[PDB]
Amino acid sequence: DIVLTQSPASLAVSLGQRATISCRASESVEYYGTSLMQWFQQKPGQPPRLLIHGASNVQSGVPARFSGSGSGTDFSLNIHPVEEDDFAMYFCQQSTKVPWTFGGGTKLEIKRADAAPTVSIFPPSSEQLTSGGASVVCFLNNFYPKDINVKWKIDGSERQNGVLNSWTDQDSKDSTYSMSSTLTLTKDEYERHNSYTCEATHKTSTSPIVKSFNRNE
Amino acid sequence: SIDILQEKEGHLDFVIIPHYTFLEYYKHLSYNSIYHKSSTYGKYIAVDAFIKKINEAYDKVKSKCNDIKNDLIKTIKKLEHPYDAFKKMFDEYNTKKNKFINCIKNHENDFNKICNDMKNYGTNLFEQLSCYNNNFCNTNGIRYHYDEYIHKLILAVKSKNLNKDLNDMKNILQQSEKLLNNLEIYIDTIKFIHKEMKHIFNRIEYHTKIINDKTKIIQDKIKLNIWRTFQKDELLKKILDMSKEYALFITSDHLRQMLYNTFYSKEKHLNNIFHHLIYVL
Amino acid sequence: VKLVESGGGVVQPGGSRKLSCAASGFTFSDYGMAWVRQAPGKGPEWVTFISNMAYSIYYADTVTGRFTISRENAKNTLHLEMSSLRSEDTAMYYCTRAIFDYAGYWYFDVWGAGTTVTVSSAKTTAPSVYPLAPVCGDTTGSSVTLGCLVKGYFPEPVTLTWNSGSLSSGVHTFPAVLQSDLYTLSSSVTVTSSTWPSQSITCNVAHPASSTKVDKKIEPR
Repeated sequence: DIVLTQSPASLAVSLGQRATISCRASESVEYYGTSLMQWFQQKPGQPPRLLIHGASNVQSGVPARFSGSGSGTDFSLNIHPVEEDDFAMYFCQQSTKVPWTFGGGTKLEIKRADAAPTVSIFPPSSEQLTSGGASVVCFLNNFYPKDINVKWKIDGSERQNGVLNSWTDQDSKDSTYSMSSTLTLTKDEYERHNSYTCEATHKTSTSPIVKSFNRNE
Repeated sequence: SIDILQEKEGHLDFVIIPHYTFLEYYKHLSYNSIYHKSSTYGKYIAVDAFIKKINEAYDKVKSKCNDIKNDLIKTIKKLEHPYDAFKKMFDEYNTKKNKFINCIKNHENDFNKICNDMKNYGTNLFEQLSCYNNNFCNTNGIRYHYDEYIHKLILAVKSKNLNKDLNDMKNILQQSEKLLNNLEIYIDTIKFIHKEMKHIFNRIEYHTKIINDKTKIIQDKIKLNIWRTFQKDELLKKILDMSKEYALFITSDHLRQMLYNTFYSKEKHLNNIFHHLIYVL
Repeated sequence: VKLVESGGGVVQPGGSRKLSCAASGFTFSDYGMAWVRQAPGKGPEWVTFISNMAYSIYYADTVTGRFTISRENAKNTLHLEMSSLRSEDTAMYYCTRAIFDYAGYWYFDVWGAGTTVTVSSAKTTAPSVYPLAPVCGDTTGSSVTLGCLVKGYFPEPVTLTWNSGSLSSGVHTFPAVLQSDLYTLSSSVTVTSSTWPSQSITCNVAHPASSTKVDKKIEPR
């Protein structure tokens, strides 16, 4: 099967700039002098939208600020100048050989100032503890860039098992990201340890952002 | 089947009859598809450009046997011109002719891909066919296609006398045979060329019978499919059937003109050898 | 020019489902048609294709022998019959119109909004809703963050509001994640420090499938 690899995986740009997205096919997508490479745009909770089909043919109704180039195995999508409407996911797709394959996608995101995450830790609620459950929640809000590492530590020691994470998409108003990290133990296990800690390592600091609590304090 | 052709001195080519009929069928299926509605007439540029690319591709595959082809041409020139021991020479023809046929077989899957790509394009165009009223589909496309692509060929056939052409060739073979029966390496060379000429003749008559039969059928059928309307399903069947008749006719016409030239090139060599043998007495 | 998929929902593993797609604003018979699917958090995956008069029918190796594409041209409808369904088949299923370019290729120019197919053994389960009050050790900041943990529900969605929707500016409601067959989500609300606990904050969770609505008041620990 023809493998399409998009580069970069994520790209951050400011309004008015040039965004260049690359797609590389494993085999040639040439079919009698035509490169059968399509480009699609997709916004959250919306279907894909065709931008380009003949590696180079801009769809009717698609603004002139979009262009496609390349042949054989190397392809490029250009957006110039970038407008607010353009922050979305972009997929390349080949229709040369069945199965018709898509790339992994490139996320076009808006550049904003770096922002350290606001970290808050929550011990289990008394109501959850009565049911035999113990979820420790950690919120990491309004940070930029997207890249963040979260580590849990119980009595000063790292804990990987029982962790469920959820990430929001780029906020439509302030362009930041947020994350929720949940460590779930049973009540029996939770009542056998003293300190609970969530640590965030982010571009904005070489040292981690630590939020902790001691059980019953 | 595979047909070997020697239209002129030094040139040798081949045609895979099934592939030619197949490519021809989807060419005319493609033209019938775009000429059905006035709106899609302008699509002839793209259809022409795609068929050109299919043909240029098929030829690139044929050319991969070019070194094996040229090695057979060198052997043929040696056989036809025995001027600066026949059985030891006749093996050089057979083996190299077998090596050439074997090279063509080894590129079967490569030719089949191109034919299947033309089948895909042709079928996908045929599928875009639509009527303003599915019970009253126009036949202007059938009429236009025939008038612009087939009628001229139907006339070229009716003008030329294929039955006479065959008899002139029959007269050459019979005049050559009584002269042949006067031998007392040259007689063995004359025997081989005459044999190759009777084989070419039989292929020429075979295709001539197809041309004549398909010419009559086309003239009769075309009258029934024009100046009236059909229900959609009936119009689609008519287009598929006519295209089969056009492909068989165009293939046999094509092979006949090539074999006709192959016969008279081999005759020139036969006459030169006969003329050399008569001079030496 | 519109495509609208129907027939989506929750199917048990090994079960079957038929999807439909109604086309409007164009001659349906003038186009090739296809189904493309998008698994949660992933890119699109082409499933199947049908040419105008069904002369060409293609299948991705992932669905071949299990899925069947068909079209009913007089009815402007595209169908997808799915069988022996697996968790990996969970996706948003899109109906898409295919244009045959005279250079010799198909491309997808119009897409429907999609219909979700969830392949799961889970039954309708109302969530457990927990109020998350801050740690006891007050750092003394300009603001305070409160939370709400919504655990173990099926299927999606849940509707989470704060003070019945009157608190929205400093809210982060996170996407639902799987906790082995059941979903979990969380939300945080951030307010002026001096207004909480004095001006009360309540988490409200509606789960339409189980016809429930629960309120959880955030209380100091």
